[PDB]
Amino acid sequence: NTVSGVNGPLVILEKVKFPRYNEIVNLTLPDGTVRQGQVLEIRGDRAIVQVFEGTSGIDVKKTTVEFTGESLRIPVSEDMLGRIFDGSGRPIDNGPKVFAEDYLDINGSPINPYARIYPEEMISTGVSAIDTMNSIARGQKIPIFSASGLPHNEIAAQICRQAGLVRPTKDVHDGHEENFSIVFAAMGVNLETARFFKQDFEENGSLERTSLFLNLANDPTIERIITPRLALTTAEYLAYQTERHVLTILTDMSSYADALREVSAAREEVPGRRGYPGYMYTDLSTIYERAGRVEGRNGSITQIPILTMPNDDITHPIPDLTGYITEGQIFVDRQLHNKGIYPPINVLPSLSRLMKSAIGEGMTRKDHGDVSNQLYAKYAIGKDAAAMKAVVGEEALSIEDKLSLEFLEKFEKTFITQGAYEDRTVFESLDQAWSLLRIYPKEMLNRISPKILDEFY
Amino acid sequence: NTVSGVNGPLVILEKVKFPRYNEIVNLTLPDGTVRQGQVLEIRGDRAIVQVFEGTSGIDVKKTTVEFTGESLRIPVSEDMLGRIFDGSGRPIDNGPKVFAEDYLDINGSPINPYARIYPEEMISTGVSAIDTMNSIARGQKIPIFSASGLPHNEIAAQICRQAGLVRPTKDVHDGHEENFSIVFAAMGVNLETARFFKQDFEENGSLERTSLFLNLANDPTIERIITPRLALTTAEYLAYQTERHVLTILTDMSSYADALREVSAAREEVPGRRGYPGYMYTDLSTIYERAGRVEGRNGSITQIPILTMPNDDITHPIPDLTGYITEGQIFVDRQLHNKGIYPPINVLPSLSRLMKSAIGEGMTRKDHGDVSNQLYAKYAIGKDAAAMKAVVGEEALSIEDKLSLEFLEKFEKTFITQGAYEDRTVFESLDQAWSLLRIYPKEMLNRISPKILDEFY
Amino acid sequence: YGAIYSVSGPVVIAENMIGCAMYELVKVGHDNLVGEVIRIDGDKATIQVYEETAGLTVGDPVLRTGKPLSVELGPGLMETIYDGIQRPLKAIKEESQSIYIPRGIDTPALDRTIKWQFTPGKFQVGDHISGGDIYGSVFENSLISSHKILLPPRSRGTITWIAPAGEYTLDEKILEVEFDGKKSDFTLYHTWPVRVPRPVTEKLSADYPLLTGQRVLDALFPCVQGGTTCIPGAFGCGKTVISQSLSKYSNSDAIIYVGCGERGNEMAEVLMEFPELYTEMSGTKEPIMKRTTLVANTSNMPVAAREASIYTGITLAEYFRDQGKNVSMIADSSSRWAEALREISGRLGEMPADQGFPAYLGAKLASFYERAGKAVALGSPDRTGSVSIVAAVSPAGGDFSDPVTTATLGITQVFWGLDKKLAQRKHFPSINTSVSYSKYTNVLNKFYDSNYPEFPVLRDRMKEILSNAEELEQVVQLVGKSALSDSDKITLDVATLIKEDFLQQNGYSTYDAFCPIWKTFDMMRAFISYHDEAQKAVANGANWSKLADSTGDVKHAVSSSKFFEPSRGEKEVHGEFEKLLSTMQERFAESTD
Amino acid sequence: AFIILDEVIKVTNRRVNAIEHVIIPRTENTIAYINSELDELDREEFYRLKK
Repeated sequence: NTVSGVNGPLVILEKVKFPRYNEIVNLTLPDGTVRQGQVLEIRGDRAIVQVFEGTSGIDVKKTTVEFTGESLRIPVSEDMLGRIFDGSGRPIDNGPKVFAEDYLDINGSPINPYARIYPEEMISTGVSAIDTMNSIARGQKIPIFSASGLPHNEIAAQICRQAGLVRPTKDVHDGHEENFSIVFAAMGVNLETARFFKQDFEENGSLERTSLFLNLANDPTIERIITPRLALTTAEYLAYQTERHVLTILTDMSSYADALREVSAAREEVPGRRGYPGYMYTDLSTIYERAGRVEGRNGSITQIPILTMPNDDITHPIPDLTGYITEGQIFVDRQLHNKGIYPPINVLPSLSRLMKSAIGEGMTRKDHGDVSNQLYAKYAIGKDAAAMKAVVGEEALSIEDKLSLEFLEKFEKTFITQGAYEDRTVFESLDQAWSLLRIYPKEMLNRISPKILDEFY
Repeated sequence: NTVSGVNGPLVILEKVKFPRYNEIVNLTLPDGTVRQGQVLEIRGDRAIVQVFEGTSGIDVKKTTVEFTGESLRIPVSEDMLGRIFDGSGRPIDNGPKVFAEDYLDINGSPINPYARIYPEEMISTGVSAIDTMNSIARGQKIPIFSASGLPHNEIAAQICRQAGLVRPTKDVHDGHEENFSIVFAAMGVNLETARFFKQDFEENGSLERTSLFLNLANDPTIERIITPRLALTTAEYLAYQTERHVLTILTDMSSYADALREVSAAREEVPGRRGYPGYMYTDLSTIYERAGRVEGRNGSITQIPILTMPNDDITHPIPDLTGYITEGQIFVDRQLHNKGIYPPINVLPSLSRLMKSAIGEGMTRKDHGDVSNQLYAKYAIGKDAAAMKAVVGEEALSIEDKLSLEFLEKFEKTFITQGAYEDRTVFESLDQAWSLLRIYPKEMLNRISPKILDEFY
Repeated sequence: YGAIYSVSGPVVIAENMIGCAMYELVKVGHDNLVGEVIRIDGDKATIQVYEETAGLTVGDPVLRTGKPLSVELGPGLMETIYDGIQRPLKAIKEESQSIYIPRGIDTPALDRTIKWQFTPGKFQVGDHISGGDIYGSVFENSLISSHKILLPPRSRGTITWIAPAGEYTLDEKILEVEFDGKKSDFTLYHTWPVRVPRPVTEKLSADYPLLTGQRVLDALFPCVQGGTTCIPGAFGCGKTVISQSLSKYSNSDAIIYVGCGERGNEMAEVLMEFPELYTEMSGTKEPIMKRTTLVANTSNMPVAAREASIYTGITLAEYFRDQGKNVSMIADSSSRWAEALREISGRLGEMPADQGFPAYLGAKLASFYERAGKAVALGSPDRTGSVSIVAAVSPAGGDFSDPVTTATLGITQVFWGLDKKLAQRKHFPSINTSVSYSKYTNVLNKFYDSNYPEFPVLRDRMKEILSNAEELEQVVQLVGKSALSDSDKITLDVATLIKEDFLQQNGYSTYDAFCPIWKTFDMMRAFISYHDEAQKAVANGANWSKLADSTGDVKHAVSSSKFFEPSRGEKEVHGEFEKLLSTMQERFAESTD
Repeated sequence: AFIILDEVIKVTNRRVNAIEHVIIPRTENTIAYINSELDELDREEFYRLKK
């Protein structure tokens, strides 16, 4: 029937209860506007709907409703590549619409046929500090966790432009034999910044192969929370149908959290851990189930989600759940950024679970994972030795600390400093590691086996 | 209609909806006992009132209600100075009525009879420490923040009583040529403590200059919030209409925070952190709205609120929010109190955001702003230097710090230590200041112009 | 329309709403106090009434104003002090004899004393007009016109009635446009809802600076106009001072001053100082005040006006962006602003979220900074404007790690600190090189380099010198002077001269407050030239004290360049710097030998 | 005396740096985590009761 009342952007309708879940409703308002909504709730002769357009400007008994008869499902094509969109799937260039060739659910995974063969073949992004220290696979999810005030978006730009200039040399080594496409989701990202991501895609050659979804925080909350799910349906369709690796850059994870937080206050839900939703798990998990190899095992969706730390803490719920559901993390540290290191990838907690399950041979060394273990363990020791230098002073320090002090300094300006339009090969990073790691005797190098060690220190 | 129920402080009356809001009702009891209240909420055939005296002792079919037909207002006159009122504006004279010439509503005024004009004339408290370092100005509010390690009311009394002895000193200087008045509000004071304040005004001759509105610790929480609103309206009348500068002393704001927190802003509703409402700000802001320079341009109400910090805390909501609205604060400490320093006032954590700029020149010399730079600096250096003396001795102590060690002592023992009924004019206060700085040569007072310093040293 | 069902504190409940938008502006009862319908459950609406309901009875009617809560922005905005619901406060002072409004009484948003001179644009009888196309213009001050009247967005058609040139009143219509019948009548002002931002053809990446001319501001961490900027405060320990400085040195087309919820001594101060001050472009007619339009709310004044304050400023500002005017937007303070929201949330009986501050908070802060920026205006002419938002924040709950501040640093691209010690010394803004950053720098240094300056090389070197200077002092404490030598001693000395010349200012001179892009370029050129040549000279054999004494006249003359006229070599070009290069070469000979 | 001074300066320097690096930032990290938990208790308590 009519709008009974309206609370924030959820609308209480009085309407007959026969419609199915997620079906579109259209409210015809006396302003001339039609606004679309989704039944969030069906109840006995009443519904609670989230409006897509707006959050207000909604009349009581003068507003009327009409049913589509159709569940909320995204019209997905592969003709949506090479064109720039908003967060609800419509061109902002105002030319021909998304259109469809399928409709796919965002309320539950469609097929859900993820990985029964572990993602295990390497993906290179042209960065030593990423690729060595954290091994990336085709379907694996490793996120970039940074702090407020950092250029999270600039590091994400590096990843995009250098990935796909590696790929033909990597094609030879075996790591691709299929089309590569980017699906880019912005929630809460600046106009300027977005324009930088388009430029990145021009450089790479995948402005024609990418879809960009722009939601601003000055566009409804309800649109904002659809934007990642819309991204996922697009990305698994390319991946499925024509067996493509799609890399998803989903910025920013807390912006998405933010919107969930407002339709929790507006719901009859109580917020759990630190003012965020007590169903915060279900949200995050919907995104992470979709990632891994999809049917035919030459298509995949690979994820790098981007998180900015809202309070700059790794005890705050957002990073803590997110980190558990994903496979590892990549840390960015503020002290580095200020110094003018690029990329400022501090490898003190940066670890990726698949390290000996993301590598094989014929494109990686099996030693690749082993080398990582020296590099990470020494980095830490070195970092500790520098902490003691600051306090006690060199004279006081013992011989073991001095070596390690030295290792740390060399690590910062050579390993994690590289250019921003400069590609690297996995072989090449390991050869750079061996020289730098070569500053200790065989007694002290013991996080790799004597066979491999005897050859190379 | 009769009383439906009472649940805690809140009273439910079934009485019809025809009363207006702020409307006084009379509880007619069968015990010969009439009690008055103000409607907190008026609803459809029910009203929720909190009763000005008591909350229990009423029946549900032998207590009946009547509506007066007149809302909560104070009979305002200038014959109210020298007269003792309670927390409804009823006398505790035991003689003649209040007297009116107008009836003014108490809510932060119906019309808001204030303008915003920057402060320009000194207001003096009769104590050097407040006036030189963190001066009080016409329409500027600087609270005294003290703690429950102090005799906070007793200090509060010294400020208040010494006021209006200032007015003949200002008169020779030509800064105030129009009368002084004191409006005193006691919230949550003890019978004995209340008595001390009163006796101190009689002795000084300041009884004639003040009107006291009394709220006792045993009177209802709603009675207590009514109490300052009576005082400020009375001040607003004196100030606007007969052009007096009126200094209003509100002790204790901490009790005021307690009454709101308990009920009347946490009736059943959700308050912010630590049980203290988030709209506790909004309430504080009502008091500040009825304070300031008023039409006439020889009329203002200058305000000194007294807030007592529970345990000396800087993370509790009470000093922090209050502290944003007020233009600085005077911080009192426990440390001075032990040593035998009275009144124990430190001027280092303290701030007055606008010192010279707030106050004028004509009844205060030009040197006030300059001198404050030197006294503050030395005082800071002085705390540090004493800690250093304890360790290093005086065989390797620095010369600059050696004079500052002696400086810390005098600053406390003569500029901060004063009598009970010792009153000092602003000119005088300035002279003492220079005497303490006189020990240092010119080369350790280098943050001041040689013209001013050569005159004042 | 409706009947009051209930009154519970400052929230008013009214039944028998049979159509009422959930943003709709309403006058409740017979007091006629301001309120806006927060939520609706059934025919019962929850309305927050933002003024006191002492005298309001259940059983009184509530009449809808017939439009949402919107503000009219017209000519005459300039030289006026306003609320966030927009009432002229000077008017109140006239009538009631008070700058605060009387409750239950309101006054027209724009002054109606004022009459302004309208001259036709370029669309004439029967010409098609389209959105953002300039239908005319009106003087907005005596000296200058600035309010160009464009066709309202969401309209388009043929203009059936175009009034002729002349002075008309804000009340009286001038234009009727036909599309679908007479679409409606138009006035010299247009209304636009406060939470709806005005539109553009597209937004651009700003590369254009502020016209502040504050030397350290320009060179070290370059000012952007079309940017977002967070500045620490703690109130009157420098932060209000810099906002007043920013107003003064600036000479933007418009400046919109927002007091979100300030102390009210500070609002009084802004009003009085500005017409006595002088514009640094050399304009007249109450100078700074003429270019400033003031929304000045103290925290005492209703909560509606506080919340509406930023909104009203951004919509106004955005319209000026559509007019082709570069706007400086000064907000003081967002910490207060977050508090306006938390208050409303607890009253209503909704749950606020993290740190007792609401759920809606983050989306609202975020929308506000992203709304501001450089754009080309809507319509065929495509004039360029900018909106730069500089918002002040202080600690809220006394922790400066709480959600409000931390949320905003993440969004910001620009940060310029405040420190109590630096503020005492007269360095304003109170910045060094790690309490401040700008990520706008990259595009900006590129922009300036094009103009003629050797800017990118010189700026990087500025940062390096300050960083080094700090570092060599620590060594002098722990290690000693054994790690100190004269090469290092010159490094300390160049940083001191850079601090005094750039960082310290307070407007001692008129030439100390406007310094062009070309002048700023010239100061950094002297000091870097001194540095490299002093170091060379001590290596071929010289001492620090010897270098210091010898450089002397030049050293004194270049420090004093801020007091000196910037019209010495033309009008922006300073002659002394051009003559420094040659002196420095002859000088280097004196220092070495 | 000079030799005893020589010894004492090394010890004393260790200590200023030791309070600075290890103690103060440990104290910042702890105080924040427990403040945020503590506040969470007071607010969630109200929210559950209100609901």
